[PDB]
Amino acid sequence: ALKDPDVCTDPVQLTTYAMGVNIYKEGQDVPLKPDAEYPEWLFEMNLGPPKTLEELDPESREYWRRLRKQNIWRHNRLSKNK
Amino acid sequence: AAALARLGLRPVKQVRVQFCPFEKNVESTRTFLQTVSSEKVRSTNLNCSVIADVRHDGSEPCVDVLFGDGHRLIMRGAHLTALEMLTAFASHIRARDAAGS
Amino acid sequence: GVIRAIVRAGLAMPGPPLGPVLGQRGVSINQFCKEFNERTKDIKEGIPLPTKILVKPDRTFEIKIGQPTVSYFLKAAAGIEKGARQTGKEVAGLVTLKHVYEIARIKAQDEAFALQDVPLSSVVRSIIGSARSLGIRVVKDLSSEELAAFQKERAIFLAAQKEADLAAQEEAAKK
Amino acid sequence: EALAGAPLDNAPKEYPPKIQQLVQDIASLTLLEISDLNELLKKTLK
Amino acid sequence: FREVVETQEGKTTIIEGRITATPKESPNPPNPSGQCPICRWNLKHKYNYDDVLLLSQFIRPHGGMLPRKITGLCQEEHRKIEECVKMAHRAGLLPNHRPRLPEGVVPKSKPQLNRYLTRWAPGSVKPIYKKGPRWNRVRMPVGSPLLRDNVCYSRTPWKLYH
Amino acid sequence: SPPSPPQEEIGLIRLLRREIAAVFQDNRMIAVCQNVALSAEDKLLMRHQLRKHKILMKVFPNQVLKPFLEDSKYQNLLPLFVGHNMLLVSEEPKVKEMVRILRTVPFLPLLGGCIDDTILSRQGFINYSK
Amino acid sequence: EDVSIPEKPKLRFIERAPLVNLSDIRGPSTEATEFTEGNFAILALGGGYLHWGHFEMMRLTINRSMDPKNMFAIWRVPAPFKPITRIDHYVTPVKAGRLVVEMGGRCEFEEVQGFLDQVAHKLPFAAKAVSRGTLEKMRKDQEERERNNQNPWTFERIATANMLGIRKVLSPYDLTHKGKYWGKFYMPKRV
RNA sequence: CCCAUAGUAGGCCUAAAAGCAGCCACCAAUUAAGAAAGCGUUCAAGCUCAACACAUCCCAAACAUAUAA
Ligand code: FES
Repeated sequence: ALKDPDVCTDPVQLTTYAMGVNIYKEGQDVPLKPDAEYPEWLFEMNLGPPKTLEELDPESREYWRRLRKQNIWRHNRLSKNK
Repeated sequence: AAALARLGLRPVKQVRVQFCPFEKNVESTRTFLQTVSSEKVRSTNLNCSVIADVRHDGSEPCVDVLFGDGHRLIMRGAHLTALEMLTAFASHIRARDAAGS
Repeated sequence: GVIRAIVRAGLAMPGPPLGPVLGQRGVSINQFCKEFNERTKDIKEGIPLPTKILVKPDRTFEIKIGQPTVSYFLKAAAGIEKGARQTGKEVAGLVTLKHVYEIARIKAQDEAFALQDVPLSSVVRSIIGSARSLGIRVVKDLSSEELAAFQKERAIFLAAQKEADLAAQEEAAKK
Repeated sequence: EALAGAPLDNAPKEYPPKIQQLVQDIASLTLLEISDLNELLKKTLK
Repeated sequence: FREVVETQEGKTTIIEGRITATPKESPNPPNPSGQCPICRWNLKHKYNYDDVLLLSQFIRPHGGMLPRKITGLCQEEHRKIEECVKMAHRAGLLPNHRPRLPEGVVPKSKPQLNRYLTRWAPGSVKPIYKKGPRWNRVRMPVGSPLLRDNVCYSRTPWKLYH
Repeated sequence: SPPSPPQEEIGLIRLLRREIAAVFQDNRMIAVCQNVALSAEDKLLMRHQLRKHKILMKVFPNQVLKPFLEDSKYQNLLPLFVGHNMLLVSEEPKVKEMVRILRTVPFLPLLGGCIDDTILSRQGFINYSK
Repeated sequence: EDVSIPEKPKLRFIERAPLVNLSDIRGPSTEATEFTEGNFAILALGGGYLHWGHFEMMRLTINRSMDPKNMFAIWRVPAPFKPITRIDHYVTPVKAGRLVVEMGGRCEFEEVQGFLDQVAHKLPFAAKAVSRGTLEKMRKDQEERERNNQNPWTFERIATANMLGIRKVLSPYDLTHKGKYWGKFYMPKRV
């Protein structure tokens, strides 16, 4: 079975030094650079629940991808019988 | 692709599918190319190959097939449907396969 | 065919689960663990690494290594050792957006993204969806103080849930 | 307003109308005039 | 009309199609509004199984039916003509629209039972050994129900069961 | 039959048309190929090599492209598209890099390439590579 | 998502006997003809008594086939009250045009029709699964047939005027039924 | 008809649950492809679909086509 090493839990260290970010034994956790250096879009990423069709712009690729997923779901529900 | 894939290009040696894409009457030949170029149809005989060349001289699309014991078969796509070429082609190779073994 | 089974770095085992899989193919088993353990030597022993095996009909095998799963990155990035039992109702961990971006950076170097050939923005957009599955909430400006109280309560709550699980284990032994 | 048809590979090369018109004008111009023109063109390249 | 050919010469076979002129539709249909050929010519409900001149136009040289898309017939008329062609064949009205006989087959003479308005293929039908009582009598179908709407020039409607 | 009112264009249809209005703008050269029969694993490596050569392989329905070509200046592009089609785009003209990879797959034919805002046949495209 | 499932989605159990009349199954139903908080239902097209045995069959089938979260079912039939002496057993009379069972929730008629229609064929009387749109089309279609009927002679006109002394061979109830209902059996095609 | 790449084998549990004993989720890459609608697995895999592109012995005889009386 798969075994994972225990993660040391210090609040300051975890934020500054993520163990997961570093995968090699020789390397060390990657520190976080100032916020300004990081891309602005990172801060604009959506953290909320999946947007409904009304929220999404109608003429947008995501809107019709969401519409397509919903339509396939509708077929799934009908196909449940067989 | 499915139909031919069941048969397999065993007794064939090479194919030729010359067509001028600009010409309107090349639709049938290109559809024929898809079937023969199908991985399922081709994989059957890695040794066997296919030529699908492309030109812009205005020549009518032509399909020429190379075999071993069987004589070469040439089909002109301009006045042939893709299904008729495939079914007639499959019949020819089947007879050649019987002759070989 | 092709076999893609996640294997911990340097912990490849001839026995199950990957063991019997190789036996059916007929490819050498010991050779895999030998080459794999020697190829992931630098990587920490125990890192979830998706591995793809290119098996020819001749049974010749060419191993393929990828970047670790997103779960491992996010988990440690918060300090959490085990994800949440329930999603949306409890928060497993607290990671900044930076942490999601840092994982996206090193995670975009894998084979999957090369094929997916998407931009940097999409990379993060796909890791925020995994963190939610784990329960890990992302906050623009998390603070050490907030992190300390949140993690401490979760750890104690996880111990309480572990105690409930332990009680169920006793019932399972009874039945 | 519409792109011209691709020439056949066998067919001789076809040249845009503008290119053909320019060739005729160069011959009429004197070498001394051409020499003055040539000097300005070289500077633009570098 | 496209006739595929094949010529084996010089140890090679060439397959090519030949486009030939076809029979043009008669000019000025009486009712140009009609969607399909039958209504366009005021022929709806006005043709029977023995109108070979009308039915022959919608069948292949070997007696097979032509697709609806190619002919343009509406689904209702397509099924009517399809049944009429079946009865026309079974009655011997179309003796030149049969598959060509190759060299292998031998000319043979077998019982030629004259029949007409045959709804079912002779082989499939089974004898009516028990007719049954008068209130529940097993009848013998004659003609087709699809032609029940045909123009009737008599005070008695067609009997479809005998 | 009563003529039906014209069907409204789906938003996806507009999105596909909007994408086309950027392909030519973004990538100077767009190439058309027809053989999609190639296996997925070979296809994946083909795109991966294209990325190594800064080229992108994408497939779009001709249902929307065909009307656009009739309206766009490249009307002569329309005949090439038939059945299954795919597009290769690269802002920088990596013509030689593309051609040498296509040569490795005989059953995959390059119908034509629209480069430098000019419809060029495959035979002429080779000369351009040199 | 707007629809809300009650705390008890699956159909509740029906008592075999009450805790404590051939006309009952004859004619059009005057109650339970309209959907209540449910789009789909099983429409009774005939008149027959329902003993507990049927209730257990319908409840078992509907419950297992239906998904609790997706949809809910509400009983429209009361408990068996009529005494049948061979009391040997208790039954529930259902008149024609009555909705025996109703199905409402996050589902479509095609999804619902499958199990509802299957249960319907078991009922001792003719029944067909119906939906709001379907049932309204059924009633709207019936009204269209009456208005556009080309026959100048109708059962109601002949029966009400007693033309040909027809009332000698007809029941008094036929004046209200108008020939659509013959005993327990109901004839939909009749105008 | 066509064809179904993949994060990843989602988390949690499950000896085992890899779309698919269950639970919780049902987010996402691609122009597109349901954490999955079936079938199928010890679990996998495999196979389709939704997507992309394209009880002596039957019982009148008969009859379809001449203006309902
Ligand atoms: S549509 Fe008029 S007869 Fe076919």
